[PDB]
Amino acid sequence: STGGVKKPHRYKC
Amino acid sequence: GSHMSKEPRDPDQLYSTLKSILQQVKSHQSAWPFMEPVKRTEAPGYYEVIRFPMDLKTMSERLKNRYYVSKKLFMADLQRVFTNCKEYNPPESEYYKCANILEKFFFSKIKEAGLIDK
Repeated sequence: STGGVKKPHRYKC
Repeated sequence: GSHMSKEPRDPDQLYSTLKSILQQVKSHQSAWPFMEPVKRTEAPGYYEVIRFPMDLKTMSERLKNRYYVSKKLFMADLQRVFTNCKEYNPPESEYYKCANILEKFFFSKIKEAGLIDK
């Protein structure tokens, strides 16, 4: 239950 | 003429006061995206999007050094992890909400510790 990645977001492409 | 406030203020009372808040907000189920700083690239454009990427470890980093000579350092920075999480991340991702959420639990921890004041 521990995420490793940073769920690549898109706020400032 | 007052003495009911629990506001730490001092750099030591805060240091470890916050050492607990932090320890808590960080031990928070919504603190894993902040528990420690991202890979700088885990987060694509992280440092670009996040003018100031702060985490609970980074928080605790300061904490360790007793850097939090003010719950505001502590507030701002921990708030810097939530806000940066709220900044870049989408309220759909795991972290973003975890930011608001943590920021909320954390709020109960700072509040409790006479922190929040700004």
